Amino acid sequence: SKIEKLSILGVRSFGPHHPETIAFNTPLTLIVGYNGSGKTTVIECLKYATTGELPPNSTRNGAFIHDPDLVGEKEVRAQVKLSFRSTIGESYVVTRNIQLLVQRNNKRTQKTLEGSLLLRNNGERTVISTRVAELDKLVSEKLGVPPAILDAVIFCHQDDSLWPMSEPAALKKRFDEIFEAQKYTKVIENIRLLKKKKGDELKVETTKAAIEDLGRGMAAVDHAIMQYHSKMMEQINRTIAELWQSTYQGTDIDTIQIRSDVESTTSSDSGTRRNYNYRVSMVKGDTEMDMRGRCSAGQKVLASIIIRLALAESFCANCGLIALDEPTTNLDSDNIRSLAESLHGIIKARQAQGNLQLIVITHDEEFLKYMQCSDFCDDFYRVKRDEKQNSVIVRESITR
Amino acid sequence: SKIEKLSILGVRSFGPHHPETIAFNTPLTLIVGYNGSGKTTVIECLKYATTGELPPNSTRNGAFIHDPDLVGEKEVRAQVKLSFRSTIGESYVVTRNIQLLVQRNNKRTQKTLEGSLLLRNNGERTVISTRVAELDKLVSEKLGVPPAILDAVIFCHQDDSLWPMSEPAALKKRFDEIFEAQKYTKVIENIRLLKKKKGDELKILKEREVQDKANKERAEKVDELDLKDAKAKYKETHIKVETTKAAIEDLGRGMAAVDHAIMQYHSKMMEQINRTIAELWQSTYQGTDIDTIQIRSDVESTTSSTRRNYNYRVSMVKGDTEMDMRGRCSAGQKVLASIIIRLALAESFCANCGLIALDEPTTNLDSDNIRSLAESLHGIIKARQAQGNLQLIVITHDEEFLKYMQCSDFCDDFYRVKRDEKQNSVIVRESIT
Amino acid sequence: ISVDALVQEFFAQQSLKILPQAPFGDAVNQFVSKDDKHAVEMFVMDSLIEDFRKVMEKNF
Amino acid sequence: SISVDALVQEFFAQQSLKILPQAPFGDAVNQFVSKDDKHAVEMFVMDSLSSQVRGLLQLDDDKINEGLDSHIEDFRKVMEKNFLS
Ligand SMILES: Nc1ncnc2c1ncn2[C@@H]1O[C@H](COP(=O)(O)OP(=O)(O)OP(O)(O)=S)[C@@H](O)[C@H]1O
Ligand SMILES: Nc1ncnc2c1ncn2[C@@H]1O[C@H](COP(=O)(O)OP(=O)(O)OP(O)(O)=S)[C@@H](O)[C@H]1O
Ligand SMILES: [Mg+2]
Ligand SMILES: [Mg+2]
Repeated sequence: SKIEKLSILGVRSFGPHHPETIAFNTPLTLIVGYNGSGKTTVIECLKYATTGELPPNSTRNGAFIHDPDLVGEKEVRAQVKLSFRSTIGESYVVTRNIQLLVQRNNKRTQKTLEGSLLLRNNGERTVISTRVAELDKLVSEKLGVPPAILDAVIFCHQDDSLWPMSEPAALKKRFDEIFEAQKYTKVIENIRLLKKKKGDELKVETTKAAIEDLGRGMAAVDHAIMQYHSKMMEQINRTIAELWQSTYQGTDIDTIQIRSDVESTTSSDSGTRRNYNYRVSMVKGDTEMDMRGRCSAGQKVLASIIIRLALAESFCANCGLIALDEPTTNLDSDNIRSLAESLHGIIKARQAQGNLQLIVITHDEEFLKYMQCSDFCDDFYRVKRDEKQNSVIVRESITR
Repeated sequence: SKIEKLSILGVRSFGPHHPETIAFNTPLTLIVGYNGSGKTTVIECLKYATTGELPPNSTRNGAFIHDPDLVGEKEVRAQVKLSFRSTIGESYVVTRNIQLLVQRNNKRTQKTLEGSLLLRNNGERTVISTRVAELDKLVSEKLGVPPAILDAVIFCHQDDSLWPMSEPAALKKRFDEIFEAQKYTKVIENIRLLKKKKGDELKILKEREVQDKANKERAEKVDELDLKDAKAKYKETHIKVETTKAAIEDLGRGMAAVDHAIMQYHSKMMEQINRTIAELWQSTYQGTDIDTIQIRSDVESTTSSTRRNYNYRVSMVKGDTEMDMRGRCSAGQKVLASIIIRLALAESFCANCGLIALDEPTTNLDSDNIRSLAESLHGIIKARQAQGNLQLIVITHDEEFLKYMQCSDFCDDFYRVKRDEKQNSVIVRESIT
Repeated sequence: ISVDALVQEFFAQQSLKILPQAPFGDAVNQFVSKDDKHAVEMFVMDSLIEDFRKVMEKNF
Repeated sequence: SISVDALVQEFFAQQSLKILPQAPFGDAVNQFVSKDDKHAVEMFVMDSLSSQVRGLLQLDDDKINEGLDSHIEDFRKVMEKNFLS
């Protein structure tokens, strides 16, 4: 599953009259620019096409949209084109267009105009959906990636990049989303009710047969969920431990682990119901202590990135897609180099498979350098502001 | 005036057996360390010492305090001493002690011990207060800095350093705190009740008066003692009646006086603040996206059987457009603008002591903005140095920023906060060549 | 690593004897993702002996 | 170097009050907002009125009839002077 190309028009600092396109390299795309160039803007657009989600804090007032006032319009339209490839390797395109309308008294209305997903095959293209709700579900399905982690992990907003360090309630909400816990609980409750429904209605061999099957099915779901959760947790935690050890300079903290806590409900009729409470914990020497309220800024950023990487590896289908917006935030000289080296290692280990797409956004010189030449990258993208103060996308060959 | 010295014991990454002391230089103090060294902790202790407020999210499980479990004790105690001197220039010390106890349970309980504020004059120390609530007010008054602004801008927490970019609601609460808007509304209502009570009493005494007037004239006609008593009653009532009418005119003007002074105070501050932000944004921000940044403030009045309601917003302007920054600003832009706004806020709002602490100002800033920010700060150092009204504190781990700042300014020293063999935070002074 | 892979693994030991296990697994995944509410029950309603169950699996 | 308390004084100098001393009025509102104490302003007013009414009761009849406002005007200026001392 690859993303090939993205075209942006009329969003943020980007003009509404000439579109800008970025082509995603394998396995690393580097985007560099000065403050306010329009780099983060790209991930937002990448996030929107795949999830149908606008960034937090930009949902209304047409904040997302290039402001009408600069150009003498009453209307601005922003379109996001993402051309991507399926898990199977069929070629798809998804486009999203949104309208921002200005009324008198300075009031504005924002609306989703139309969404289309077409398929690129042979010489002919076929439209699968013009319905937005279908789009979001399908693209998650087509990419082989659950919708929840696309939002949470693959395309995390620079503003939300620290979520693995939020308070226990919010952290629990995010993990439950990722695990699809609610839907599985609903399907199990659903089958039992259906079982009892048929029981009331109650050829004989078929009935005794159905009861054996139903008990088996419910037990499987109940057992598979627990096993799935426990399995996923452990591999994730191992990935986290490894990365933190390789990466984190400084001797204050030995390792970092996500701890998951259960509330168990016991029923003969309903099987078992499980509630999960999540917390991230440090370990120094023999001691384990909860990070929240106890960790440094550099530790916060680094731990959050590592949790995101581990989550992506374990949860997502083994397609190496992740986007990192300014990973070097609040990190010292040693830790920056270490992250770069860890990243480079991750690229080399996972490259052989052949499908890794890593996007790194930065304005930092030391970090940029370690990644830049050694990696097989033949190109990178710079984002500048033109004289009309619109953002332009420039492709630079490192060769010259 | 100036903060002189801070002693930390058992706080955060600091060991519970030996204190670590920092001497705050004038006019620039530089603190450097690797990630998690314990730099920001120093600023946290400064806020705790002056405000009695612990860092956000460190309210429970004794997160602020050195973990009991780490040292092989069941209890740890933290002491923070801050030696500072007032505007008048006598030196005070405030000590705060907090103990963390481990329960024979999963839970841990945190409690605040005794705190003393003592005064050093001549050869002796005298206790000004041993009561905590008294301490917070006293430290703010002696420093000449309001408690809220001390909390909001001087020792702004790294985690909360971007607050001027917050949603409109949160922004409004922070400004209302800084401006003491609510206390002023309260005093105005107090005056009104006093006016209305006197108004009612006025009516009763007025009517009593003309009844007593009739009696005094009745008596003039007859003429003895009884007459004299009536005359005295009239005098006492007529006097009180006039006194009250005078009181209502006075209370109403005083009502108007405060309301006017507040609105005039608020407006003039904003204007002063806004001018500083502009001066700084022009000097500092590389990039052509924005020429200047200004805070816009709006007032609404509500009717009751009187209230000024304020809403604040931070705005962008390039090429005549007025744009709200919320939801529309870059990460680097957020960092720089917030720094500029805090610097402005202190300069205009605070009693003019050059006190501000900046924790990793370089967050998310590119090379040019870094170079630029250092240069502005250095400029501020050169102008304000001669007077002797500046203490600037910088926390950083950035080598580029470090270089532009450190050598030229009157600092022969800076502080490195590193971890010892036992992994406790130590504060070491590095002598510059 | 999958969630219905564990569902299927569960039915390795003991066959659910009068429904084909493999069609059920896709059915529950279809039921939870394709979210048709009746189908799984309907699938069972149509399902109407060890040999016949084996045939059910082969046909799928 | 400007403040609310200084701004209330200038307003009063523009529109002077007749029976209430102006310095203590501004100190009282400062005490209420700074020393947080709610009844400082009421205690002040009540005192000022009681002092005024006492002096007025002492006054002779010929003086009282002709003018009363002039005497409260005098006492308030004395109060301001006492405050300065
Ligand atoms: N709705 C909008 N209308 C017009 N301009 C906007 C809008 N939203 C953002 N901008 C501008 O576009 C920029 C934001 O783009 P970003 O993607 O955040 O830039 P950036 O490359 O991320 O900068 P950083 O993160 O500080 S390195 C700012 O400089 C704003 O001036
Ligand atoms: N309750 C606690 N007991 C013991 N150690 C703690 C406790 N809480 C935090 N720590 C540690 O103490 C250190 C505190 O460092 P800080 O001063 O907040 O960070 P820092 O020096 O600013 O690092 P930056 O900002 O990323 S350069 C961290 O390394 C924490 O792991
Ligand atoms: Mg950004
Ligand atoms: Mg810090």
